[PDB]
Formats: sequence, C-alpha cells, structure tokens
Amino acid sequence: KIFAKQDVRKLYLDEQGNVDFNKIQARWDELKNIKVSLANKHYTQAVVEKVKTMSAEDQQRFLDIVIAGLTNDDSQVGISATRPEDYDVFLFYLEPIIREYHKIEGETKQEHDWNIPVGEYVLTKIDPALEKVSMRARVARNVVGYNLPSSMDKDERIKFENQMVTVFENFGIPGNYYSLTPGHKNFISDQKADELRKRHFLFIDMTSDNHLMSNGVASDWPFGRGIWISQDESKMVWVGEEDQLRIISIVQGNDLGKVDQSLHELLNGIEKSGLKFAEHPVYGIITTCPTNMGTGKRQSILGKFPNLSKAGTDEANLKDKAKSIGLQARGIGGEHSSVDQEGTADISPSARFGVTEAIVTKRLFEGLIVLYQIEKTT
Amino acid sequence: KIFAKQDVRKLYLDEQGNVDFNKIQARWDELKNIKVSLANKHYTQAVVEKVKTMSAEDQQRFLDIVIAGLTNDDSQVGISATRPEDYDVFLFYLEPIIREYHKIEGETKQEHDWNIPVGEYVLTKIDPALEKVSMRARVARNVVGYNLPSSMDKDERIKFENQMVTVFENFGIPGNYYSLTPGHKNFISDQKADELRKRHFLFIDMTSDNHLMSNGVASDWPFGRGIWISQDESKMVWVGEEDQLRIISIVQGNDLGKVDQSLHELLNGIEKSGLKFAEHPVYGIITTCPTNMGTGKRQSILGKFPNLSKAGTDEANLKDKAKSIGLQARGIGGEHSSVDQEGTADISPSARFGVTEAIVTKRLFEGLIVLYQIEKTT
Repeated sequence: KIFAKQDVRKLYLDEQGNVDFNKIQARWDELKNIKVSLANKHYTQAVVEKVKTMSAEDQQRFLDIVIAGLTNDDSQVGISATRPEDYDVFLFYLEPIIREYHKIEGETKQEHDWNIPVGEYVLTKIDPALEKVSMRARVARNVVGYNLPSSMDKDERIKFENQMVTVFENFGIPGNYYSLTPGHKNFISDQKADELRKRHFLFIDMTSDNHLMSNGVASDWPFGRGIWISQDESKMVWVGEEDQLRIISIVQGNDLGKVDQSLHELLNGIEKSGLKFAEHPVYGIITTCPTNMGTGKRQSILGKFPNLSKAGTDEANLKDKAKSIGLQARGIGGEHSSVDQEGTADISPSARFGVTEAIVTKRLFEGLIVLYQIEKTT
Repeated sequence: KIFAKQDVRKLYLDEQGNVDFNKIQARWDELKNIKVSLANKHYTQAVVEKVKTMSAEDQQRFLDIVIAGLTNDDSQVGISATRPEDYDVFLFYLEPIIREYHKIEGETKQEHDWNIPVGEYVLTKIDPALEKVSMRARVARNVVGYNLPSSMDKDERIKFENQMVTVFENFGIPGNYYSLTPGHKNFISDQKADELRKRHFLFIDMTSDNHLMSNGVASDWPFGRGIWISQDESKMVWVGEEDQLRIISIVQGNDLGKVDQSLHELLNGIEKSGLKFAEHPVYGIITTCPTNMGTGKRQSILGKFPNLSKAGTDEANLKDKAKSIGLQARGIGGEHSSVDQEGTADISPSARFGVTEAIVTKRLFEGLIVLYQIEKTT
C-alpha cells in the first residue's frame, strides 16, 4: 500500500524507458468514471502534441508533474512542480490549471504588502474575553538553486538542511534546531520527535501519505527534515516538508498584527542570509503544489464557538456560518477524538488570489467581528 | 511567446540600437527569483566594464553569446558561442563558466589519444552473458573557417553542407547522405524524414526547441541540415544541428574499442578531406555550448544490475555504487528517466576534464570489471 513516485512512474514508460502517452491517456480515461482532477481536465490532445515535441528530459519531467494526479483517485488538482522553472517551462499546461483553481480573471497578478499595523486588529475590540487567543500565521517558501521537494535526492536534502542550519545558527534569533537526519549533530531521539509532535511543533512522518509518496515529496525519509524552534516557542521553521520551508509564528495574545510582525522578523532573518525565494512574476511564491502559490500565506486563530458548534456537536453549522462570512472553520476536537464542548476551531480567511498579506490580515479581523456577533447572538 | 534570436535580442538594445548593459542586468536580476544560470552568476561588474570598452560589433556578439540565457529561465549555462574565436576574444567572461561547469582546477589542459586497442576491452572477459551489449558513443565537432551554427546564415549552412556531402562521397566509408535542404539532390520528404526520426537516426525539428530558437541554432530551418548513415547503420554523422557535426556509433557487441575505432575512422576520413576541427589550446574541442567542450565525447553501455538496483526499486543504491568506482548510472530514457525492472541502466564514465579518450575508455572498461563484480557479489 505504498505508491512511491520511483515505482509508479514506470507504469507510464514504454520498453525503451521513454514516456508512453498512450498509457497516460488510458489512465486519465479510467479516472473519468471516478473523479476528474484539473490535471485530467486540462490534459488535451494539443498539450500531448506539444509535450511530444519537447526534449526527452522535459517529457520525463512532465510525467513527474502529473504522477500524483495519475496515481491518486481522490486528486482535485494532481500537479507537483519539480523545479522553480517548471511554472515557465510547462506554463502552456500549468497556467489554465492555476487560473481555474485560484479563479484568476484578467490581468491579476500577486502583489505583496507586509506593512501591517500593530494595535489595530485587536481582538478585545470584539470581546473582552479575547485577551489571550492562539494567533497563527505561516508562509511556505522554496529557495532558488534547489529542486522542489518533489524532486530532491538524499544528497540535495542534506545539502539544503546544512545550508538552513547555518542560516538559523547565524540569523540572530535565539533558538534550537532539531534534525531527523541520522548522523546530524542536532539528531533528535525517537522519544524527542514524538514528544515535539505531541506538543504540536513537529510535522508527521510524510511516508504515510500516498499523495506525498507518489509525487516524491516523502522520498529519502527522514533525510534532510527537521525543525528550528525559537527560545520563546513563538517562531518555528519546518525544514524539508512539502515545501522546503514552512515559516511559522504562533503568538498567545489579541493583536493579529503582532503575529504578522513576528512572522516578518523570522522571514527577514532568513532573507538577510542572501538566499532568494522562488517567485513567479505573475503567480507569486513558487510552491510544489500550485494550490499554495501566490503568498504561500495561511493565517488563523483558535476561537471558541460553543453556541454555533452546539458545544462541539455540530461542526457543520459552525463551518456553514464561517463560510457565509468568507471564513473557513476547522474544529480541533477533544483529546482521543472526544467532543470539545468549548467548540474550539481554527478560523482562517478565504481571500481572492493576488491580494496582499496585509489584506489577508484585515479580512480575517473583519470576518471575526461578524462571526463573534453571530456566536454571541445564538 | 517570442523566442527567435533576431526578435528577443532587440529587448536588450537602447534607443540608438546599441547593447544596453542596464537592460541585461535588469533581466539577470529578475531571473534571480527563479534560477541563476552560469551566464548570470559570472556576469560580474569587471566583465561589464571590459565589454563596455569593446567595439559595437563585439558588444552585439556578446549579447548573442548570452541571449539564450537571458530568454530561457530553465538555462543551466545559457551560453552559445557564435564562432570558434569567441573562446579567445570573450575568454575573460567564458573561462570561469567553463571552469565551474567542468570542475577544472589548476593548469589542466585537454589532451587527446585515439590509440585505443581493439580486442582488449571485451565485456565477455567480465561475464560470458555480455556477448551482445548496447554500446553507444558520440563526438561533436566544428570546422575551422566556419561560424558556429548559432550564427551561420542560410548561405553558410548550404556551403557547409555542400562541403560535407563531398567529404562523404569521397572518404572511403560506404553510406548514404539524406538532406532536409529543399532542392538538394539527396533531399528527403517529411515522411521519409519522420521515419528516420522514428528509427532514432535523424535529429529533431530544432524549431520546436526554445533554446535553439533563442540562440540562432534553429535559424533558416531546415536549410543545410542532414544525416549521413553507414550501410550497416551502426554509424552516422548529423550535419548542421547544434554543432556542425555529431558523429554517432551504436553497436550491439562486446568490444568498447571497436566503438572508438568507428568514431576514429569517421574523424580521420573527415580530416583526410582537408578539414581541421576547431580546438582551444586549454579547453579542447570547441562546441556551441561550453558544456560539450574538451573531448566533445559521450560514451555509455546499457547493462543489467538487478541486484544493485533491487529489480529497479533502488536506483539510488546502483547510482551510489557506480559513483564510488568512477561511473555514472542513469535510467535507459536519458536524464531524469528510470532503471527498468531487469535493472537496465545507462552506465558512463564519470567526467574528469582533460583526460584523453584512450584513458576514459580504459577507465570505463576497468570500472565495469568492478561494477559487475559488485553486482554478482550483492
């Protein structure tokens, strides 16, 4: 029950080791009676005739870009870029997928704005009880000079971890690096890794996900994976996950602007090392899955909605109310999948593609004003 | 959507038609968000200051050397020499690019030696089952007195092809020449041409390659392009592709030295017709792309390593073992391809710049003695 890229890609090769476009089409045709991913929907005879005219190496790469979609029946998109440049090399095929998923219209491109006010998005203005709320923001990043994690061999993952350990050592924010890499100086014990995972710091074993096995993101596990955690545990960097970097700030407080400030300091510390993040001039931040591209930013709070969730028994009602407001709600759950009567949920903004980081923060705050009104009404 | 050299080069000119070094730098700076080619990395302030002091014609030539790099953000190197003298005239810029790509250290210079024995490097001495092995070799060459194919006009392509047709009719090896040049006596149809590409003799329609469009190699398609094929079909000479000549030998057999003898006889026959190959005193054989300099040679066998590759499920183990003894293992479908289920892999000698042809072939044979011993004892 393991669908590793290196094995499943061979199902779409001929006897000479070249890409067999007949086997690719046969598989998409099987999947039409099951579920049509965007990869399948935008895969046309014109796309095929184009790819057939490209170098053998680009044809093999093209197979690696759709392999997740070919392997996983449940794929919505089914696309994994292998390198920063893939969004340009294969733009003829990738652009319609990006534009459909992100519902992009006209001349829209990604803009950026980290000039986010402090002392304005203050949750106590909504309710005095919102003094100490878990406020969370992260950005996904990939680094110019590396393959994306879908296509990094063991040596490249070790090289990438080694460069990032040097950045954390030297970027001037106190904290500690914990490696999953056997033989690394910062190697974590099997007791420590679960322990950090149970404190909700450390990502899970990626080899348990067929999507990440099939697109190469889970390859060479656990070589080149680890976590940097700041002294105060407000800042952390995941190394070697689905994107090379998951850059995270978690602040207990009431000002959304503070979690953005904390995130920007961490981002700026990594940027000052002189490395560059992979960014497309139209579609913004480059990620392995095109669903994450633009800002690569997620932002949320953990709120308590006992009224809308009926003491944690009607998550669907909380989700439907959050949706009515342009927010997304995910119930956290009690210990051992018990009912959480506090109706604790992760609340995040939905935003149109291309909006700045500063606008995402504003939309979360404005949405929370209304969600807490209907929570307080019910 | 424009890739043709004569169109894209215009984006780097000022209002007077002179090369704009601010426009070149602005483009390299954009590319730093995606991929840094060797052309970009070695484009230093000292390089710019030197090119600004050269003649208008040399500055236009300089733009023509980097244009593929400026245009195609997937470029690893992004250099196309326009003639053999570029490797002297622009050495101040190109030398660090050559030295970085080929990992050249100290006073290394290319040496040559085609005194390669027949009946010594015989694979059946390793194992009697190695009677019929796919053995492949190719050499790229350009000819003194001609521009490189990046900058030949239609008339020069026709003149070059005319020179090679007379060489082929008179050089003592039996074979047929097939021309894509309309009006040539050896002209072939699009169907006869597609049958040659499908049996893997004839090179691609180069106008499908953005790199070759941007660097001028694909200009005036298909004038002056053709293929000589030997009567027994084991030998061929591509005319007018990325280099003026590509000499290919593909033999099912067991004697590495017989493949080298084939190339040697073709090279000698051409030289015996009064043609001299272009060569740099340090960096050896002159090619359009600096990555093909030195010998201009690639050689490999297809071997089966089911034990090292665990029936094709552990390619990394085979590549690691090959690398430990000075060899490179790849899939059977080129770069970024797969080892098949019988452990079939392309095995080539690891590059070490400057080593003679005779020593490389010796080191491949000796490498294979060790590799097959590792395979049989795994």
